Amino acid sequence: EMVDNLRGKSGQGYYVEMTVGSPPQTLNILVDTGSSNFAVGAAPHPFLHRYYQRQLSSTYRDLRKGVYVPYTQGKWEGELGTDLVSIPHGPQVTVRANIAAITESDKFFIQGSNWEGILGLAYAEIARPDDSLEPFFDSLVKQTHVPNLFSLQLCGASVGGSMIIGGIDHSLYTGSLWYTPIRREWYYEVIIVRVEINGQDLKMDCKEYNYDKSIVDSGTTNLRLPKKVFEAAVKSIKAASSTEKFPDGFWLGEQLVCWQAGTTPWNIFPVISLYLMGEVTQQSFRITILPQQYLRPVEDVATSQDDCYKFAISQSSTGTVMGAVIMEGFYVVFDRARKRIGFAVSACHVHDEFRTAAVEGPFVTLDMEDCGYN
Ligand SMILES: CCc1cn2c3c(cc(C(=O)N[C@@H](Cc4ccccc4)[C@H](O)CNCc4cccc(C(F)(F)F)c4)cc13)N(C)S(=O)(=O)CC2
Repeated sequence: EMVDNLRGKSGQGYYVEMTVGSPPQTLNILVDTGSSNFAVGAAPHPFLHRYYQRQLSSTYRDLRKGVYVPYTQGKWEGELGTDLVSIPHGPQVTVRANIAAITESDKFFIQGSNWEGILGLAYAEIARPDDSLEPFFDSLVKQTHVPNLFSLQLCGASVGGSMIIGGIDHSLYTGSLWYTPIRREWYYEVIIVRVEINGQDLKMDCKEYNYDKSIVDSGTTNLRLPKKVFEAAVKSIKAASSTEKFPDGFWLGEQLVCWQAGTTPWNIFPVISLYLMGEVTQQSFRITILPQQYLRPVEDVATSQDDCYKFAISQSSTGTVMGAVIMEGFYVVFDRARKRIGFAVSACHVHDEFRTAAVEGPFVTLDMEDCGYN
């Protein structure tokens, strides 16, 4: 019943069906582990197929307080209230939850996207206007018997996946689940201890990988890297792929790269390995990212004599973001109860006949350094 409860469009997030209000109003809601506010369109907008109509809900309560949330991409403002909320293809429960009713927005809603709101699944510490605004998942756990854990299987124009609330579905992964500690409960903050491209260590002090934090963020498309790390990674991927020369704009995500249909030279692009801090001192495991993940297909019938891609690795001034292109093809367990994130190869894993995405360990390092930036 919870399997295949996510849909989406490539590059535009993954969403789950929800209802708000009494009687229930059905909305599609983007699943975002990178923020902590539940917010829904609540006024007409050119890109909204539908919106929350507070006047039609008998259970709506105005909190008489406005709220503004600026993401990396897009921003919105709205009015806080509470109302009853369900998830038709999740646990059969009804929870009263905080809801920001979006009345104004800028570059938030996406033309043709199919979602009308966002579900911030991270912790209260980053909720706006402040941490007293209890996030949705906290309310769900407090009000029901749902275990304090959820798991995401994001699959690679239309895409799909599963959000399993309150548990782990073993049919969605193979091999072992490897856990990395949640360093601080605000974002889902983790620690990267090593980065390799084409098996070659980037050779930086490991704190650079976590400047100034590293997070797991289903609401962000790309792998985003601190400038120093980004520049080193791009240099190494360029070197690996030097049999072909792409315009500088491709590497900056400003331009597509296109090949005749069916002829994408996957083999010239390297595998990227991200080593995550283990649960035991100086131990780690790695997740390996194939080019089928970090070259994001851009669907466009106009260009359809070709396969065209955007480089889905980009620069960040706010730390590492392991976004959707990293999560796709892994089964990712947000084990809040035990303050850890689990990774396993998912049933929808990425692979060709030569290489496959992997989650593998353990690895040991002799270096005693804490890789946390703070
Ligand atoms: C999913 C649309 C999309 C496409 N991109 C990008 C993008 C960043 C976001 C992003 O900011 N995602 C938000 C949620 C979201 C926003 C707009 C549309 C859909 C989803 C995440 O919440 C960001 N998580 C970290 C963060 C940053 C600032 C403030 C907050 C907080 F906590 F909400 F205040 C969280 C979405 C997106 N990048 C700039 S990018 O490098 O991945 C390339 C393109």
